[PDB]
Amino acid sequence: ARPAFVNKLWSMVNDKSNEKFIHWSTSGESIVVPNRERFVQEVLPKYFKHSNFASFVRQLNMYGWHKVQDVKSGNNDSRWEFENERHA
Repeated sequence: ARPAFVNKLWSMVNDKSNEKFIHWSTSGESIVVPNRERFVQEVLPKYFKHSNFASFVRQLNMYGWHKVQDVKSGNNDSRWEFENERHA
C-alpha cells in the first residue's frame, strides 16, 4: 500500500533500460539524472502520460526529495541530482 508515484519512481530508477537517463548514484541514496532533456524525452512518457519535468519535481519534493545545489554560480544546467531529507 504505497502511493502510485512512489512505485513509479522506484520502478523507473531500478529498471536497467533507463540507466543512461536516470540511475542511483554510485553506491548511494541520491538519484542522478545526467540530462534533463533526454530524461523527459525517453523515460518520463513511459510512466507518466500527462507530465512534464516541473510536475515530476513537484511530486518528488512531496516525497521529501530535494535538488542537490552544489554548483558554485561561476555537464551544466542539464544535470540534476536529488537527495531525500530523510537520511541516516
